[PDB]
Amino acid sequence: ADTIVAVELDTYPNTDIGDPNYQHIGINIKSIRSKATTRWNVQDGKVGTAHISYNSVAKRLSAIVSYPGGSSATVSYDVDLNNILPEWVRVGLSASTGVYKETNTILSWSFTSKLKTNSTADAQSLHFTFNQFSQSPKDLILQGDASTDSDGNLQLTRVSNGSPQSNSVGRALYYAPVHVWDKSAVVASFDATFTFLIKSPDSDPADGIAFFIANTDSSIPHGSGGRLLGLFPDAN
Amino acid sequence: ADTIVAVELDTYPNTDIGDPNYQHIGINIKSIRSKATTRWNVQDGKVGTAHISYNSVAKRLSAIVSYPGGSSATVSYDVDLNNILPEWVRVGLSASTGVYKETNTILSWSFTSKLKTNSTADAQSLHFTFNQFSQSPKDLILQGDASTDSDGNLQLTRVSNGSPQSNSVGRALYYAPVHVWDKSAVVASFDATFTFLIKSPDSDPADGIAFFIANTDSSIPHGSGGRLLGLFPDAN
Amino acid sequence: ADTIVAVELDTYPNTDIGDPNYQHIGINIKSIRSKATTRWNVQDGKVGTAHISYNSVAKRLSAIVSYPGGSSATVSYDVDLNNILPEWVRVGLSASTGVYKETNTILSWSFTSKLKTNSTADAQSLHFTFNQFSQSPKDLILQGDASTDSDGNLQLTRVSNGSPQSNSVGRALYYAPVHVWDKSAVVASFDATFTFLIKSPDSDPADGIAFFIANTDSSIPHGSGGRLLGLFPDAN
Amino acid sequence: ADTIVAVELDTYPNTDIGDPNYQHIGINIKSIRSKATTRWNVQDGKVGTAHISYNSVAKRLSAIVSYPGGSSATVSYDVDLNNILPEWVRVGLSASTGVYKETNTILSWSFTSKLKTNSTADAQSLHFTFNQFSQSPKDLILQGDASTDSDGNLQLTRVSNGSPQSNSVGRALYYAPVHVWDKSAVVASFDATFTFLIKSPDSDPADGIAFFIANTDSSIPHGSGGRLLGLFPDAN
Ligand SMILES: OC[C@H]1O[C@H](Oc2c[nH]c3ccc(Br)c(Cl)c23)[C@@H](O)[C@@H](O)[C@@H]1O
Ligand SMILES: OC[C@H]1O[C@H](Oc2c[nH]c3ccc(Br)c(Cl)c23)[C@@H](O)[C@@H](O)[C@@H]1O
Ligand SMILES: OC[C@H]1O[C@H](Oc2c[nH]c3ccc(Br)c(Cl)c23)[C@@H](O)[C@@H](O)[C@@H]1O
Ligand SMILES: OC[C@H]1O[C@H](Oc2c[nH]c3ccc(Br)c(Cl)c23)[C@@H](O)[C@@H](O)[C@@H]1O
Ligand SMILES: [Ca+2]
Ligand SMILES: [Ca+2]
Ligand SMILES: [Ca+2]
Ligand SMILES: [Ca+2]
Ligand SMILES: [Mn+2]
Ligand SMILES: [Mn+2]
Ligand SMILES: [Mn+2]
Ligand SMILES: [Mn+2]
Repeated sequence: ADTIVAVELDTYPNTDIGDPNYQHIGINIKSIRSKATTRWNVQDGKVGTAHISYNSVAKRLSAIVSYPGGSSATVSYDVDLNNILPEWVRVGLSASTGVYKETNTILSWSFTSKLKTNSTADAQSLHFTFNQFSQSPKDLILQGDASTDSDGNLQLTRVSNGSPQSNSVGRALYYAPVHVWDKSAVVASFDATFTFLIKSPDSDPADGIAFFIANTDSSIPHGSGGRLLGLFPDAN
Repeated sequence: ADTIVAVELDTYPNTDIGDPNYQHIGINIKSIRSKATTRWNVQDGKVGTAHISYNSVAKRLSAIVSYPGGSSATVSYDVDLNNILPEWVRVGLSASTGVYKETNTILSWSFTSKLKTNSTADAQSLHFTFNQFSQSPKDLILQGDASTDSDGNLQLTRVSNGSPQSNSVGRALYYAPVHVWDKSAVVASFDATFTFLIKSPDSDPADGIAFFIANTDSSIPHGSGGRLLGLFPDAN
Repeated sequence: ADTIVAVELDTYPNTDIGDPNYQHIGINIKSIRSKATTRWNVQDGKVGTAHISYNSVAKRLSAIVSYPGGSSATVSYDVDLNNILPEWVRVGLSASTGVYKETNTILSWSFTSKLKTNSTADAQSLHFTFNQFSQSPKDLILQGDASTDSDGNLQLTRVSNGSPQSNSVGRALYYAPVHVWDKSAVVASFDATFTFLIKSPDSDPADGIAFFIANTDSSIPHGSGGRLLGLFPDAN
Repeated sequence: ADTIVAVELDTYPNTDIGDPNYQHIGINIKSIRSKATTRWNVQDGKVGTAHISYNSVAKRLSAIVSYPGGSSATVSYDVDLNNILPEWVRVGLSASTGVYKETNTILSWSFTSKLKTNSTADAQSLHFTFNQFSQSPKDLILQGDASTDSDGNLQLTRVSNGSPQSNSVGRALYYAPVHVWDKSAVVASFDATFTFLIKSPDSDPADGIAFFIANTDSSIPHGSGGRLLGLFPDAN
């Protein structure tokens, strides 16, 4: 199975697999059962912004999600990612729906990775930004139902004509491998931002959006729909 | 008195004011008596590199100092800087000598600050880099004995002709105020790197180099030589 | 007198001092009488975006101004700025009104400068961004009528209560000097972006907004209102 | 055949295919017969640094190559690349040897691309840096004889044990496609830097190093050794 480090924006409480009894932001380490969560309140149809950062000295993955004029929700978790992830990863977003549904629209996405080795190189770095998406994005690996629409949004899950579809899954990974640790490595860091638009006609949205880091050859696991956010093959 | 948040590379153990019994990297919050330290071994006359990062969600100031081919020393400390620092600060380096002495040469320095407010601006940012210093650096506030030499090094303490001088103090602050928190602020971060060259003809070097963040109008306090690193007026 | 290199977004044709018979973007070298212009059509009350870039090998200052869904206006001019500007400059925006008037609102501003010397340093660099302005921006030198309003816009000229005022002048310079050439310099570059909002209740707006680079101690010259854009003391 | 825009650092004069009678930096547009060149003097065994920049408003590709303490060689050429290149490209370095030989060692490489569309997005961007190369660089497409050595240099052509080999060709492309123009595009830019080490035991080195931009699926053309720099299938 894949190796997954993820930040989930979780729109639908699944109490049987560890979700708290409310919508929440979470830190996922090799499991859908978040290691930490914070209460977060979806604002139907508004543009949200998520920020994720980490560095290998501090060893603390943090995430914060906000809406305009509104107070934010943040979460943190002490973790040494370099003992978890492989040296080379891909990064991405995913989203899913189940019996309940929502738009999982990404409006923009940026990422930065830095590796600083002893000698004293500013040793290797990657920064990408998208503030909209090309109708045919050649630098994105599109998985499952993910596509870009003609407003240049990235629609991670199916929408037929304003209307989000149930039991949909989709993921976009940046085309280049990222080098996240090395043998002669002194400090590695990353920071990602994405803005997103979650809308539902139902009183209850599902299932969420996640930012995630995985083995380079990660693909959507079998059985990963709805609650498992296209990240995991099961709920362990 | 000034408000000081600093990372010290401390070359000389002052056991009467809290230094551990070895050279050490430290985190200083409003006091010379570090809140956290880690053993570090000065390599006389080699080029060292220090990295410092922080963000306001994770709330963990970390620092790591390394030399080429060598293992590093890191330190961390959980702190909410936004409850400590003012909204606007300056950033800088300082150094001092006392009865013992060393070159406090900076070879390069970069800094990044980011403030992200709710609305969803990438709201305000500053990045500067120097990989050498102009003989007359108009974007640096030079304090005390700080000057740039004709190899374009920043000599924070006095050197007359290869030879570091005792009881010297010096500081360089970047000319622009940095905006580190706001009312509508969601996350603030910074990262600094500097490379430095500490040399002594004595068996024992003193006193150290620090990176620091202070009120914009911070200046060298009276009585801040030697052990107090040009950061503090006393040892409380 | 000051040394001025500027890109003007010129809203009002002054045919007696060289303006073409239409609103226009221009390149100004030590004179209000642009060295090059291109036709540009103000869209009353829309948000515009201007981009300016230069590097010292290519020796070609270019500028382009656009509005959403609309085609842009670009201009270029072959110039060696390093033989014109001093080694250290400040950068800024200015704006003016005269008998005719407009809002000269800046919504955001970013700038980048890079100097690469032979040895092979990435030798010195500055990047700043603002996507809104602090009610009390300590890293901006505010001149004349320039102020930030409570939406965090930078109002370069006077507006009393929705309404732009006639015979107003204002400028904002970034607080730090920029190092634009050196003796051992191989290539120097800069790029600036700003977004702006020009509105008038009159059929005819005046006078314009400019991005500009000047001696560090540049201030608004006497007699520089209206057509001279707060850049020049006269029209030579 | 491939579509090639390249900057060549050309170590060996081939007078029968248009080379001037000296080592030279050149701008190549769809042909090995440079559109512009400047005299450049290889310094055997020193570390050189090359800078390349372009933007689509100015429409002027420029390049400059320097060695430490030394004066540089620059070249420029007025070209609209967006009418030449496809919307999506890859970028890379290549090098070759023939009957004469040299090390074609890259010590570091960085690239930046920016696309700014009307609406007013900072619309899409890529920045990568390498200051050394991983023994197994998963984010580089290695072609022909290109490999990384155990000092973490990128050896574009064969070296067996200090000694550069004759009739060798090699190329490294960054793994991700770059988006260089769009339909709603206002301005596109890029800047690349690389540092390199060319050494020969012969009195006469050959053949050179190039930075290049090509269709995403570009590979080494048949018959492109020696003088054609691994860029072209012939000399037209
Ligand atoms: O989209 C929300 C949820 O929908 C499904 O679970 C159900 C939520 N309400 C139900 C009602 C009936 C049945 Br059968 C099911 Cl599986 C469900 C499943 O797809 C869950 O994974 C998902 O989290
Ligand atoms: O530079 C090292 C140290 O030198 C001075 O302290 C002394 C170290 N050895 C001594 C021996 C005698 C006397 Br008096 C003094 Cl003050 C000292 C003081 O300046 C200290 O602040 C400094 O840390
Ligand atoms: O704001 C537009 C213009 O207004 C003034 O010029 C006039 C434009 N129409 C006029 C009508 C009468 C008189 Br008096 C004047 Cl000075 C003007 C002057 O302030 C000009 O500098 C400015 O460009
Ligand atoms: O490496 C330098 C040059 O070597 C070859 O050309 C020759 C240079 N001197 C020669 C002498 C004899 C013969 Br046969 C040849 Cl092909 C050559 C060819 O490989 C050229 O493409 C290359 O530019
Ligand atoms: Ca859930
Ligand atoms: Ca001490
Ligand atoms: Ca005018
Ligand atoms: Ca040749
Ligand atoms: Mn959950
Ligand atoms: Mn100490
Ligand atoms: Mn004009
Ligand atoms: Mn040639």
